[PDB]
Amino acid sequence: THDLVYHSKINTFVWDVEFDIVLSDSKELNKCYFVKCFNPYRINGKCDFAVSSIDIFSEGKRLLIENEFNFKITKAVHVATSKDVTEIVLHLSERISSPFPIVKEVVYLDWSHPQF
Amino acid sequence: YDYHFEVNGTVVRHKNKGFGYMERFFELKESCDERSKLSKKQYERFNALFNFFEKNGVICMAKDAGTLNTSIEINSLAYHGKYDVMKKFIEEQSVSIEDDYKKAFFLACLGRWEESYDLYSNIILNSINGCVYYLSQINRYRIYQSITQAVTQFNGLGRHYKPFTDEFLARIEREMTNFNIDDLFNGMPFEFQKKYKILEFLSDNQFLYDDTVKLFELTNKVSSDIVVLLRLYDNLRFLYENCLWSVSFHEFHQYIRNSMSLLIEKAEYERTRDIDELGFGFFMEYYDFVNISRHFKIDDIKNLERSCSIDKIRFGEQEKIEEYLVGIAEEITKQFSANGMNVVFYTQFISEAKAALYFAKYVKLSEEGLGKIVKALLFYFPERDLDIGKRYVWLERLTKCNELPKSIISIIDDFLVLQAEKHIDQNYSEVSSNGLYSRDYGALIKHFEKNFISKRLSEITLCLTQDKQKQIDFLFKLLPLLSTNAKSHLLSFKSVENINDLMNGIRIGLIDEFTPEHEELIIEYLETRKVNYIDYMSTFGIWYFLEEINNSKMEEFIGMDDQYDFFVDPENFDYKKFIPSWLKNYNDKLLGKIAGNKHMKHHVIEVLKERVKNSNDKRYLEILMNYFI
Amino acid sequence: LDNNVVECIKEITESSRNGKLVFFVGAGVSTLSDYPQWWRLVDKYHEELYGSPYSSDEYLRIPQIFYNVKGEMAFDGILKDFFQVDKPTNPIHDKILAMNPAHVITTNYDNLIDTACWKRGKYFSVISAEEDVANATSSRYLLKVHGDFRKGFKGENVVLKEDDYLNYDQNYPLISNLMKTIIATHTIVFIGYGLGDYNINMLLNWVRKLQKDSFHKPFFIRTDPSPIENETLIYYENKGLRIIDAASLIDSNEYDYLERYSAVMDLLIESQENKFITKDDEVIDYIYGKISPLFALQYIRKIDLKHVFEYDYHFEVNGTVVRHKNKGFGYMERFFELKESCDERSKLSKKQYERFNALFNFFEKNGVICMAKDAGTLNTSIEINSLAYHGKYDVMKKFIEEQSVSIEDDYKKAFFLACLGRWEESYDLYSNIILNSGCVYYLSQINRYRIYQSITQAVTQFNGLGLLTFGRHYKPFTDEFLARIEREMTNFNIDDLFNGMPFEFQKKYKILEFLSDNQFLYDDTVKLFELTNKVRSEMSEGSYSFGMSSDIVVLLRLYDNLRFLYENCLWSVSFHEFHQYIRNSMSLLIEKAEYERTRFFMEYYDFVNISRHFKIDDIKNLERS
Repeated sequence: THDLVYHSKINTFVWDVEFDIVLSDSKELNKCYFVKCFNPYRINGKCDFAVSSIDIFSEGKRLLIENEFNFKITKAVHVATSKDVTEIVLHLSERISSPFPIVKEVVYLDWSHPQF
Repeated sequence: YDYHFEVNGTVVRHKNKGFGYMERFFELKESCDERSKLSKKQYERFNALFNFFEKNGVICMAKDAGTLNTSIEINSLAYHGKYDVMKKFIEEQSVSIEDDYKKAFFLACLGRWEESYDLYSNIILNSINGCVYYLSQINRYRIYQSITQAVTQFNGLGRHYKPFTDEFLARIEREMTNFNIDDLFNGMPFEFQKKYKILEFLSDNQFLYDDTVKLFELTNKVSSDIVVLLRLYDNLRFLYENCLWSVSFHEFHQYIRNSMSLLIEKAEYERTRDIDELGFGFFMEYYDFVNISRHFKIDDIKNLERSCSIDKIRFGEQEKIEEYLVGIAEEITKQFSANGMNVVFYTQFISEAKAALYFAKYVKLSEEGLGKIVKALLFYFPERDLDIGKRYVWLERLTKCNELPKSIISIIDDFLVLQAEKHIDQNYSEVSSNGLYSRDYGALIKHFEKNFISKRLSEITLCLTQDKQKQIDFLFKLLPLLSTNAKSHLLSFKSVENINDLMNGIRIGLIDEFTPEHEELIIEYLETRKVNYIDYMSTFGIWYFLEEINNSKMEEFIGMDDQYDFFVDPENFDYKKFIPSWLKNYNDKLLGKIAGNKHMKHHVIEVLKERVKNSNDKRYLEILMNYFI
Repeated sequence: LDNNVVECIKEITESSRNGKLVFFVGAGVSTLSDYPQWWRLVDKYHEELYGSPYSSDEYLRIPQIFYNVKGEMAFDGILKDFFQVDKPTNPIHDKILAMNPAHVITTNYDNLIDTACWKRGKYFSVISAEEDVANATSSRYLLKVHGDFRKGFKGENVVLKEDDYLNYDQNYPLISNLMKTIIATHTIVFIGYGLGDYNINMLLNWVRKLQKDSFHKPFFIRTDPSPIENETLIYYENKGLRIIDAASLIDSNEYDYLERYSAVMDLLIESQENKFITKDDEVIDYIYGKISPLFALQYIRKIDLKHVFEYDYHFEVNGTVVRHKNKGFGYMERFFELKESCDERSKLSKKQYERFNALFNFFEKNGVICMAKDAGTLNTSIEINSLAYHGKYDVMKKFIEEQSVSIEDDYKKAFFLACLGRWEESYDLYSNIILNSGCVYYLSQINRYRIYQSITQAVTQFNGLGLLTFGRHYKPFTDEFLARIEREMTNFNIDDLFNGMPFEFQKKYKILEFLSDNQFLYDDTVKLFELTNKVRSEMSEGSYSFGMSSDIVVLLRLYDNLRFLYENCLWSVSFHEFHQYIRNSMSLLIEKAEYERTRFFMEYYDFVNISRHFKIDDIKNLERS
């Protein structure tokens, strides 16, 4: 946990790890991660409430979430050091109490906005 | 060291105990009567001296200094990015060996490093004052270093490119084997080492250590700024007008970065100190814009933007900056619309083009120049450097000083139709590093027009069938741009049967108004969750609080999700269950609506105050300060 | 190869690195470029003198007879029609040039070496006539001892006939004197000669007249098809020659002279980067040769150690070494392997064991631990062993009152006098140290120039603003002292102080060159600006990193400077730029500590740094932020 970074603008953790997870439909995914984009100035519609948009990437290609994405992490693996970090992932997820506590990378779209 | 020559052009007696020849020269210059006293040879020598001193910006002594005008003016095609003119100059036949030195520099600046090395070798052959010979040796060593580093980087890096043939690499490795740049100056004729001592620093590994250490004066908190800026201009003019390739090296780029960043930070510090004391400085011009574009990375510009208020920095010579940006756009088009891609040139040029188009946010651009820049950015900027999201960010930055005209809206519409055409293929998927996709361009168009209907996308939609699914779920995110007929045709390809389809429709913008059947579906899901009690709950609560739902039969499910109970009825919520991190997930609209509720406002104000006092969190502080939630 | 051959290679390459290598190029190198040999000219002279076609003396006598009989005009005509040709330059010419010789002496009257120098980009003052010696435009000579045809293809411009060789000393006194001086003052390698050449034996005869050991033995690249006989080798090596035989090194055909020359030349060139390190004793010897001069200095900045080893390694401020540009043997890795393994220490020689112990002490006291891959939990407490740093004013006064037992005591006393404001006494003591002193001499020169600058600035302030500031015009320095120090320092140039030094100092103490200017602060300044930008960007986005802090380098480099400048008693501690550097480093550290507090603690050293290097406004800015 030496490259683990806590981003506090949106209370998440940037960690270079992959997740093997199972949803509520028994579907299995391997070597998947998440990328969060903090967009406070995004041009929202009437029904958008989140300040961040999250994209799930498995095997280097993103997923189109058509079903409910309620999922449980079965095995989290740190890429740099192949040591299993699943227990730390669940600990942080229980502590953080935010959607997708651990994220591969956080993109900040505030400073590059014309309204910044 | 007989005199100091200051960056403003004033001379000061420093260390000569003999005659004041500089003062006498200036006295001769000011008044013509004593000029006739000189001999004819002395008269023409004085004329040459006067031309040299006025060309180098040396006016008079400090004691006689008056209204001193210090305007930077670099006579270099390489500095101004006149790539077409540089190519024309290289195409021409070089009359002199000094034209060959300029040609070799221009070849280096255009990425043609093999030709530049060959020309420098030829100049070294034909050059034995011997000042071009020494400069050619310096620049050939520099270009050999550049070639070596580029070969290393290309071996390290998205497609394997071989710009330099291995025979050329071996030839230059053998030619420059055991070549000592340090021994170069000492091996020159003893007259050269006397007349051209000032050139010896060009053989050093580092030559900007002094200028960098004097940058600490900009970090003092107790003019230095003018001295630093004029010193930077002096270095730039010397390295570019004299066609020295070390101007492209990381040391010089880092020096320019450090000096400009510290100057802007210092100006910001003076502005804030004055505001603190006076209760209500750096004025950027064409040369500063070009320096930042050429030498700053995007991360460096982002550090500048977060550290200081660049919007409080007014920009001058905006017609010159617009010409620079239009030239950058034209070169982007030439490099990528055609097959003119030079990989060596591309590596150095793409960073400057990116930085220039990023910094163009602060520049007012004419409609035609904005059209050129926007078209080049949207269509001819390579996707390996600027993906769909990054290119959208760059484009949207251009609306800060130029509210979207009709021509730019048409260009973005052309881009959207091209993206839709790319979605004929089922395999094609947009790759974005920012999470921003083609939907964001249409969102921007509708933001700046509110009534724009794109005819070509409507035509594409009306031609759509059920087979090419990719086009339907692409154009669904672009629904506001379509016409009524196109909207009706598209809406037939999706169903809202179950609650998951409803969530998909809201997320992709399929439906923006909640019908009673959607409310019934939401209630069905809520009843199922309540029954199975012994992710969408917060979303439904937020929708009810945002007046997106007026069903009023939701209070049955209070007590399962804390956020849902908080949003459905703020008055009856117990705020020991409130999690402050919730406020970090809401956007501007939701936070503002929470602030204006007249309920739960004081509870969340106390929560934000506790978070600010306990943790000194900048996000919580700015949330509490902006919306006063 | 053979051990003595490897020693010859080492000597030649060391001389090439030092710029003291001179190449003596003979007719063999020109012959490989197909330049007409002299036996054809003698054949033509015999054809004109007699019916149809020699001894060693005949090669000179037959042209002499042709001259004396047929005329200088006929001799001129034959020379012109034989030697007016264009021939390419050998790869051997380029190899000789790539060896970077200080001078190229040659008996060749062709311009093949000239053409090679012009093509490769080397500027040599071509001295082929007597008048060229005084008119040479540089200190690097292409000395054609037998003339050439630059003026014209005339027999008077060259040494060809018998009479030319008999009257050579009379006709070429300046050229012969210059050649012998270059031989005496440089390392000479003979290439293109047959070990029986007239010039070789004349030079060996002159060498006989010299003192027993007053000269260095010239090297002789022998490229004859057959290996040298042992008796011939002993005879010529006892005459002052060190022979490297091309035939012994590699096997080739009798007429294949190009490969014989190229074997030795490429073996010399490829050995330029080679350090010839195989055993642990060689590793210890090389590292000791690099490090032992630094034993004079109390402390060495770890960022300076990359210059000691010529960028072979990165020496990080945490004490870890990393491969940077060392394509040869890893001597630092081997040294650390010897350090960790006690058994392999005993394998070292008797001298090498003590050398390794000295190296171990130097590296341990300088905080150099291991390589990056073997790094464990690295924690180095900062301790600056200086009385001046700790403000021990009474102790420095008592130490000054004591009698000096060495010149290092005098150097420390001069620094302490500078730190106590006794700048006149400090300047006088630095002058005395300069008289009696070359590390201490150079450092005293730097510190005396710095203290003279301090005196000048203080006098300017006292005369201009001291009277107003103090209410009384203070005169700490008498006009006599000011005039004397101005006279001593009027022509002193700090920039050329390092250059005007023995070459052994400029090589052993390359890292001390940075103390002449603010170049010694350049790397730390650049790193500080970079890390300041990085840290402030991290705080702006609100991210917290778990693990090693990003500012630790800023701290470590900081204490790398204070320890270096104070323990080595350098007046640069008083520099305004150094104070700004320390102030910025400490300000960044305190800002980062405050940022992580609400998510480093102030010690004695941090308190002293803030007190010494911060103005009150800087402290107030920190208190505000």
